[PDB]
Amino acid sequence: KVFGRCELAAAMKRHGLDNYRGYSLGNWVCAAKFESNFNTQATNRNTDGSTDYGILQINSRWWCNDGRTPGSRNLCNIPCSALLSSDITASVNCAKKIVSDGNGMNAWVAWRNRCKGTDVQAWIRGCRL
Ligand SMILES: [Cl-]
Ligand SMILES: [Cl-]
Ligand code: NA
Ligand code: NA
Repeated sequence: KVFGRCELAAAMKRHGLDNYRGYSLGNWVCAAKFESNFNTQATNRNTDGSTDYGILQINSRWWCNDGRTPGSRNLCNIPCSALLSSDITASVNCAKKIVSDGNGMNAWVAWRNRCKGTDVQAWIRGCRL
């Protein structure tokens, strides 16, 4: 599924991400835009052999099991394919574990480079929330 901007904002709000660990909703929407272009089916392979999955591009070296990343942890205890669903619940629940691990949203390279320090409220402007 490819989400609309306000549709995703609303879905993330219902799932408890607005101000989760102090990150306002616009941060999560901005990160999704530049990680996946709001496409739940997005996958990208990394140089080390791991792969990133879903709307928030969660990596198989630490967070999920894809059966092909040797030595990986599955810290979210989920197959990586569950992260590609039109239902964002599994991605959101895993993202909450990631953002709580010490480095906040700096875990997402595109957030650090394209959202951090910008007017992220613009990503939810106009939405009925
Ligand atoms: Cl915001
Ligand atoms: Cl980047
Ligand atoms: Na929309
Ligand atoms: Na893994």
